[PDB]
Amino acid sequence: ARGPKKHLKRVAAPKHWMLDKLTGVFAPRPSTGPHKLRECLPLIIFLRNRLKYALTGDEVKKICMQRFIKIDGKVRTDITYPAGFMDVISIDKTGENFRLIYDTKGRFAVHRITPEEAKYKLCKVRKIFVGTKGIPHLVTHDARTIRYPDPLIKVNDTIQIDLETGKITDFIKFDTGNLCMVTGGANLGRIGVITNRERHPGSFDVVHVKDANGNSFATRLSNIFVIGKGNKPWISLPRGKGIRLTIAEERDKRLAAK
Amino acid sequence: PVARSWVCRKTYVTPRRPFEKSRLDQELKLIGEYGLRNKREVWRVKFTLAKIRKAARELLTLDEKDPRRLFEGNALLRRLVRIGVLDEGKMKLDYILGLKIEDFLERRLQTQVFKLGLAKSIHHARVLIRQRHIRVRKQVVNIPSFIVRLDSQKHIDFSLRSPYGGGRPGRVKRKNAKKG
Amino acid sequence: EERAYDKAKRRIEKRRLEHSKNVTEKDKLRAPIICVLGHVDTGKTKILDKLRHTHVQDGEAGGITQQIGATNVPLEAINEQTKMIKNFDRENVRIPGMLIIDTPGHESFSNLRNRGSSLCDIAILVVDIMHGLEPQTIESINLLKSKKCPFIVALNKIDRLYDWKKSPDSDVAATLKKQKKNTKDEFEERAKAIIVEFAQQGLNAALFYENKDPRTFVSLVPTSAHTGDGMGSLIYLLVELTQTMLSKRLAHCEELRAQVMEVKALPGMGTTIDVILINGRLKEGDTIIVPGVEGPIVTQIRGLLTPPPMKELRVKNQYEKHKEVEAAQGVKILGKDLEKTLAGLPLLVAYKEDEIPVLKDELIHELKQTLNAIKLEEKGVYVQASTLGSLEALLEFLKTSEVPYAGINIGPVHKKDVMKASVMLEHDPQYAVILAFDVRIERDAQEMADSLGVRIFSAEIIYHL
Amino acid sequence: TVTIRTRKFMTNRLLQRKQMVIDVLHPGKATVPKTEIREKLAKMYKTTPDVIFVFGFRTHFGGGKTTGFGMIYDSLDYAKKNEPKHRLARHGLYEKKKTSRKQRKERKNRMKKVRGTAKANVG
RNA sequence: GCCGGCGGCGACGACCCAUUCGAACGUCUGCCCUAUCAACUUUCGAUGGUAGUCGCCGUGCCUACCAUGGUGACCACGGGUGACGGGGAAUCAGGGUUCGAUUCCGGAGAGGGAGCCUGAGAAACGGCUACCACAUCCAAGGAAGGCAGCAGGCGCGCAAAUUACCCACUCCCGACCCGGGGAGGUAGUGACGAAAAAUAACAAUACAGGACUCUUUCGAGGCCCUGUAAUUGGAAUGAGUCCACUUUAAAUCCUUUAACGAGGAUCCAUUGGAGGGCAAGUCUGGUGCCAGCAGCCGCGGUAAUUCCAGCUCCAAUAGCGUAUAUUAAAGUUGCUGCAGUUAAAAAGCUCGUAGUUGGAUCUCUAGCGUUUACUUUGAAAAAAUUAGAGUGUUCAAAGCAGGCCGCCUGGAUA
RNA sequence: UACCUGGUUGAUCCUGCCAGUAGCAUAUGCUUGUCUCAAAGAUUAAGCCAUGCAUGUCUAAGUACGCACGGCCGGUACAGUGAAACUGCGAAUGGCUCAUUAAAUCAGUUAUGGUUCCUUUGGUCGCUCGUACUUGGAUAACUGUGGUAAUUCUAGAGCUAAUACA
Ligand SMILES: Nc1nc2c(ncn2[C@@H]2O[C@H](COP(=O)(O)OP(=O)(O)NP(=O)(O)O)[C@@H](O)[C@H]2O)c(=O)[nH]1
Repeated sequence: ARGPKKHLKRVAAPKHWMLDKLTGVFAPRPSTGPHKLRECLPLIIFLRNRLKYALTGDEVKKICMQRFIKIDGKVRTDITYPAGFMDVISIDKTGENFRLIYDTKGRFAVHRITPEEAKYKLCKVRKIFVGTKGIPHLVTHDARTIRYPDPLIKVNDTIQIDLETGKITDFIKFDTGNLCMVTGGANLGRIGVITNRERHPGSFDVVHVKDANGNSFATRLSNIFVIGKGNKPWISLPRGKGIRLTIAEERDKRLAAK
Repeated sequence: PVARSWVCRKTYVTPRRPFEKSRLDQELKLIGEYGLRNKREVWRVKFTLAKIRKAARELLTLDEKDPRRLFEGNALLRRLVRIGVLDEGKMKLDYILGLKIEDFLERRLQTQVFKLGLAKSIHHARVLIRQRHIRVRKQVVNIPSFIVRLDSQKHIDFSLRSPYGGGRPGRVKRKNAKKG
Repeated sequence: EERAYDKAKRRIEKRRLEHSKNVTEKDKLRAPIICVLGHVDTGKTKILDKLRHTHVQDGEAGGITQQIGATNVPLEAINEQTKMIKNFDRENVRIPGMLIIDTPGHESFSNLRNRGSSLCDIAILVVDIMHGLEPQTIESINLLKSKKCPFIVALNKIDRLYDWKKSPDSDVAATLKKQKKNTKDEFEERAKAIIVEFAQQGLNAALFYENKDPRTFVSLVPTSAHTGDGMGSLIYLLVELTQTMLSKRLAHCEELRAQVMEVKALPGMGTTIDVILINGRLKEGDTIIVPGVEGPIVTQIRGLLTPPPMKELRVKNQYEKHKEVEAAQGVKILGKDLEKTLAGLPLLVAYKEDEIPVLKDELIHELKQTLNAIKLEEKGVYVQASTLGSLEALLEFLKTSEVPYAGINIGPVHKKDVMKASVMLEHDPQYAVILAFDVRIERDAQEMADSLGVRIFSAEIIYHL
Repeated sequence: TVTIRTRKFMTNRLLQRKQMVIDVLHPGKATVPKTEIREKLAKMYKTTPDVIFVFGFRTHFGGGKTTGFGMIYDSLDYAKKNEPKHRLARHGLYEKKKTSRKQRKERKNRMKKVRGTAKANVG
């Protein structure tokens, strides 16, 4: 069609939001921002559907327009603003801080953090370039362009940024025997340790990840995010420890709890 | 575009040959025994049984160590133990094929209301249920085709409001009491 | 069922008794239905255009008119033309207001086969000096005498002498008395002739300001066609006559006396009915039982359309939408399946009183001389007309000329109509024709007619047809 | 003989609300009107019945229970601000103007056809 | 505010880089019928080369000068399509056949073509300019057109609803918590179709009724059944009528619940059959190879098991006929899986290119090993749909919810 | 549920089709008590349309000398609500329909190292060596005179704004 699309049909929305069929015809339609439309989360969904604070669409803008909600220590009134992976949502009214981490089954989970941990965030560097009198530059997965990076930071490494400033505190290299998390494909939300990468020139690089419970799986390089140094994570994990336990013991656990 | 679902399903299959003695008899025996309204209700239970049997048959063909067969098999058997057409002893997938229409028609609320001695005939039970006299747990049901769960069996009581149970005279008794 | 039917009849009886015992009296009367008849080219219309002050008269594609319509003049216009000469009763409260209905006059289709839908409270008869009395004028006064209603007679061509001092918008008495004596003597001689020519036809006529005693007397009002002298005197005599005579009959009561007057086929509206809404507060989205050719039709009103005041049902005007409407006006109604309907019959409006039937054999007595005489069983010619009135006119011509007719329709010609003319062609080659009066021929119909052996007679002036 | 229970509560500081799921037990009588639910809930939480708002009551089949949504505001000012107009109009704190969509959209399309201050004059 | 200057918190802007939403050009593989279409394209660009022009860029996109190429029985080119393409639908052993205008994705066009302004984005039509076809007003000078948006009307036909109410929900747009939205929501019409489910149940009387016990039979009972009783009896009740709520933007429907409401419970169950296929009458009137029935075989010509009726019975049942496209039956399109001596069928005969098929045999040093097909594993692959886990919608078709006395959950999986 | 049955003969066994049987869709007939869910001018004509409505928009924050309102305080440029108009943005989304279209559309897979991109979100914005304590002209709105039978037609005259135009 002519020009860009403005709407989004409800059934055409990405599955990990878990919008039901009958509520309406349209969906939230995440607006342009740091994270991709397919792999983000509108605040209207997070507030209304996940935290169960707002009932209707009006209550969400009535919350947001009173400027009670910050994303990465910055006030956002846009109810369809895309907050994606590693983004820290802060409610300073009720003093509640959330980090958006994918759960085992492959969706953003309502994972609370201490206010002391809502100071920094981890970020995967997309590229590294230099320009105009050679001040080198870095670009990350949440589109934060940072000047004068540490020259030890190469492409596909992770960096820890203080949210109040815009400067790198510490960084993790992408090497063998490092804790990573999958952010795309069948294995989305699984945490594990790198074993090796198999470089395919002129094509996608494939990496092999071993889980804590002896489960080994492969994934594309683009869908990898280093979260810890060695085996120890630099952030809190969700309810489960990123362990994909199968339907058999899912049933056994559920029936055991009953 | 409208915010409506069009997910609707047929619950009965008509017979291939419309007029056939031996068959018509067998269906009329089932109606007569369990006071069913019409032959749709017999075909409904045949269709549901057939689908359970087809699920069991297509599970058997997979190998005995397959995770999918194990999980699906256990879930099917659990549900058929839950509804009360099997027991813990006979809880093998092979035995699913050895069920029949009688086993499923026994679990109708109409049948159980008759078998527990609330009603004094198979025809009386269907009326009594439909008239809002019967209730399971604390829920007043008026659905003859309510398939009763094994654990939910031990309490089918008269709905408290009911004249028969609750203790409130109806139109006939009220009218006879006023003209008495 | 029968008990619902019985109580339905009894609640109908209650309602009409309430609508009889309601009966509001003490002034606030109903607008009279002023009828206008003539011969052929006398001046029965265009005098109405002069009353309402409309510039478009000649836009008829012919000197003759072929439909019924009500101009709907409302008090401001009466007061405006009254203040010009100012006779009596400045800002009269007692006047309902005027409603003039135009009738087409002609030798052929016997003056609209009239049957002028009766309801001619004040009938205006153009005499038109120049030519004297006419055969349609004598048969019209015979019709006016048949059902005893009060009617008056107006002259048109008084200025057409060559010597008349044309002083427009002034008193007839004054303008006549301001001429030479020999012309007055000529006018009083031809007046005497007209008075004798009415006297012999069981009337008693005279010149509108002598006695007058209009109980027995009839008023000869001299009017000018082009200039408009007498138009004041006309409307004065009309309101006077209606005030004096029609004091009790014109009560604003609450019965249901809506009458089906004309049927029309308009583009993007379906088949519309023109009704003279006289008594009954009928509502938008309320059921009506319209009397049809092939039995009665239950019709649901989509809405009420009215033309602007001082404008006719002549040319497609900006018809204003009205949700509801009081009982003193002539309005256009449209709904679903108004295809076959009869003209000059009363219209029953029904609320939700579970279907109130059977009022048709009590209407259809000796008025069966209409479209119903259709011989589908036999062969015949196909006929189409703009309005129903024109269709009746064509059928009674065919009846007089002795030709059978198979199918009839209202609106423009289509490929099904030429196919009905084609399915006739097998039987009698001569009879396979379509008589289309003042309707738009379609390209597909015309090319299908030319491809087959089917001729179509298209004509706006009925003489040509 | 009516018993009020509350199911899922929440202290919504973000909208200055206490929002909850109302469970009404009324075995013999009809569905209890909203005003009695309001005052009994107001009595239960020790607040004015003016600052209480309840809706969406669906009486179960058999007629023993009715489930609905309730919310109590910290003060009537926050209630006046945050609560939608339709739920004020039921309490009688808000008035709607008696004009149809047809009328206002008609007058709009007439108002288009004149330029200048005469737009206000066309009425 | 701080000792005449120096400042904190925003909002509009902004050359350029990154990003998000895209968009546009491409790469590889895949489509229905037709040989009564066998060669096509290249004058006027067809295939490629060099140089430019134009374009947001790559490029015969276009111009100039050269080369003579490019595609094709592995079906080009041409013609047809009651052809928009997919996700899917119906049917179904396994294989298949048929449909897919239609709610999600992509494409296209606003009566037919063509040209363009503005803008980041249009060759826009609820923007403009011209022509072609239709057509509105008119003082005859000129003016104004676009429902394949929602209603509605005409036409066409076997074939399809209201000129309704509201931005409250789902979302979109704007300087914007505040405005607007026939997107959309809610009613009305609705036997397209799908799920649940009334039209009675029980008790007491007599059977030249049945079974079980006694007597060899006759004839004996609160052991269990029975109906074509308008016999007898109170008990139960939804359909309707109609308070009050609840529901809702406001209403409606449903659920809830006062009052009324069952003895031909006349508060009445229909649509098709009763020779065979195929479940049900060689019963009685009527007609007399006339009238008609009959999908097929056949029935009717004076005792009609079949016609028109009465009575009775059968079938499915709030539904059941009839017509027509299509699927299984059809192993009557055959790959699985059919035929060709006589039932329809092997060319009169041989050669022969393309096509298909083709005899044994051979036991790793950051680059390899002779390269594939085959087979097993891995990542990638939109939801909805389909299969299928969990969950008492009062059950079910559904829905994605829910459950416990502020809490513990789910929204799997294939 | 991997299914068959009548019909060529005096009878038989075949080949073979016609007929029956069930499902699904469009129409249509007769019938129609309760309740939930629910398709619906596609086929023929992408044929033609009266009428009404479907795209508009303001925050403390671009331009307020409309008394349209009342309010201070009266020597306070501008208290405020705010019609109108200039300016900014949107109107290229949505909705409808299936005429066209046969390596085209489209689907799965890859490429832009060969390109543009409003907006959002980051980066950048005294890095340049050469009246400023704020420069210039107009035009709407408004007032006043008009023309044409006619349209959301507009000419002439008098003032005045900028985040418009310089
Ligand atoms: N001076 C004058 N003009 C006249 C007279 N009668 C008719 N006219 C004029 O003649 C012309 C045509 O007459 P018209 O009014 O159409 O006659 P009609 O009898 O009303 N015709 P219709 O049958 O249509 O009703 C008009 O211009 C009309 O004014 C008359 O007597 N005198």
